[PDB]
Parts: sequence; C-alpha cells; structure tokens
Amino acid sequence: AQVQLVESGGGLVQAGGSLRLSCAASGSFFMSNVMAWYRQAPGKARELIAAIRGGDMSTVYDDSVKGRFTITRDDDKNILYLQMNDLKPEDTAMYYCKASGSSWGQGTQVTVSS
Amino acid sequence: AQVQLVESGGGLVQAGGSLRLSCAASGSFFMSNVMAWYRQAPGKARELIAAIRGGDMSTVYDDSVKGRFTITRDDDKNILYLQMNDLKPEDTAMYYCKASGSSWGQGTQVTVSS
Repeated sequence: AQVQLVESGGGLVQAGGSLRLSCAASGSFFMSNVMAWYRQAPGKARELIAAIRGGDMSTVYDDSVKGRFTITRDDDKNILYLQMNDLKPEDTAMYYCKASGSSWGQGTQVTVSS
Repeated sequence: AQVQLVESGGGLVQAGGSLRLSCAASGSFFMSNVMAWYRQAPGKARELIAAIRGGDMSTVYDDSVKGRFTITRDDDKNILYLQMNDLKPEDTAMYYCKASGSSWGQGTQVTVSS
C-alpha cells in the first residue's frame, strides 16, 4: 500500500534482556497519523502496543509494555524503531510495524527465554 | 482479561450513512493507556483505527477514517463508542473494541452497500 515497510531485528534473548526492531520505509511516512508496532502471540489476536501520533509526535504505549519499550523514528533514514528493554517470556510473539497508508512490515519473531 | 467488553451495534447501511458501535465494560477502564477500535476486513490483518490515549484523553485516528469516525467514552456508563459517519463500501469489516488490560469485544459486522 503506497509506502512499503521492510522489517528487521528480533531473535532470542534472555528475560531481562533487550532487542531492537527496525522498519525501513520506501519513502517518507512522518505524515501518517499513526506509525505503530503491533504484537501477535500464537493463539491471540494482533494488537497495537506502541505508536507515534502523526503530527504532534506524541507517543502511546499499551499498559503491557509502557516503561519497557520505546518507539522512535528517523526521517533522514525513514526508519521506525522499537527498542525493547526488560524483556519477559510473555513478550514472546511476532511483531509487525504499520503506518497509516503504508503496507504491513513482514512479521518478526521475538522469543524470550526463562 | 480483568475488564470484560460487551460489544453491540453495526448492521447494514448505504454509502454515506452512519452507524454507531458501543462497547460496555464490566468496570472502569479510563485508567487504560489505550482505549481503541480495531478493523478487520475479510482477507486482511486487524488494524487499529481509532483510540483514546489513557491519561490526557487525546485521540488518534488512522488516515483511512479521520474526519469521518469519532471515538468517545462515558465513564458513568463505562461505555466506549465509535460513531461512524460517511460510510464507504471500503469500511465493510468486522470491528472490535479493546482497552489496555481488558478482554477483546466480540467482533461486529458493518456492511456498507453501494
């Protein structure tokens, strides 16, 4: 859908650890009302966990990740980031990026061991 | 998940028309960082379209619905609403409500005819 998102990052980390996800866009997307990261656990619905609101640049985080995850965006490189800190086994899921009008990032796996 | 959401509303409407969706919670949820409505078209991923950010009460809308849809919340009744105006065939989808820490609303169908 117009702007394409190439997702990278993820892997396997111990609880308490950190991982960063990246989402490189094919063009500018700072004009999107919503620039977000979504989480989908195995038998669960996909759900938004972090977003930048296109315009005032304010952020929103779901209670489950607030204070541990941080969403940022670099308009020089046209990259949206998700810095995950203090990871927990419950954060194990496929992660997707999406912006208003853009296509979805391909899902990445994040696995958090005991 | 702690607070339960009972979804109601939807139906069939002509393009240009209006419908309201409601989501009655089992308890207070104004403390949720995210109070939102999500859209899932038949062969597509679920996606957030409108949210109230728990705290400052500011809103965010995906570009696809901004200026046509409005999200509101009544803390006396503990109901989250989505007022949909100027409906288009492309808005045809299953709609779900969700708040941080709450369970998902059961999906409702909204069908917009020619």
